Amino acid sequence: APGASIFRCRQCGQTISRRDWLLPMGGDHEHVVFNPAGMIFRVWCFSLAQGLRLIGAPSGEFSWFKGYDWTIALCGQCGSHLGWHYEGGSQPQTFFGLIKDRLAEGPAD
Ligand SMILES: O=C1CC[C@H](N2C(=O)c3ccccc3C2=O)C(=O)N1
Ligand SMILES: [Zn+2]
Repeated sequence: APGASIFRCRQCGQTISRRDWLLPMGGDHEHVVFNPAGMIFRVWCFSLAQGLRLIGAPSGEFSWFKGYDWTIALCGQCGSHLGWHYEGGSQPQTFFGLIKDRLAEGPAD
């Protein structure tokens, strides 16, 4: 009965990812970053995620991960901004960077 298994959207409970899918990018699954608006994010990298809606076309502007282009990832259920999907890079080609404090962690479904 693990209690730290699944990540859900904090606002609505949509299933988003899993602890098993944490991805250590450059040696750490956690990356502390800031955007041009000065917002600090504690980003957890995941190999896979679900329940999101990726919005727009990819952009390389201000990417926190060298070689990757990003798209905003919203909760597909409630529209909460949960992070970004990264693509266009290498090893892996793609991954998700999700904002840790916008997820709730809990037992499996
Ligand atoms: O890797 C990334 C993801 C996108 C993120 N980003 C933002 O969070 C943001 C907010 C407002 C204007 C422009 C941006 C932007 O590039 C960012 O700065 N780097
Ligand atoms: Zn949600």
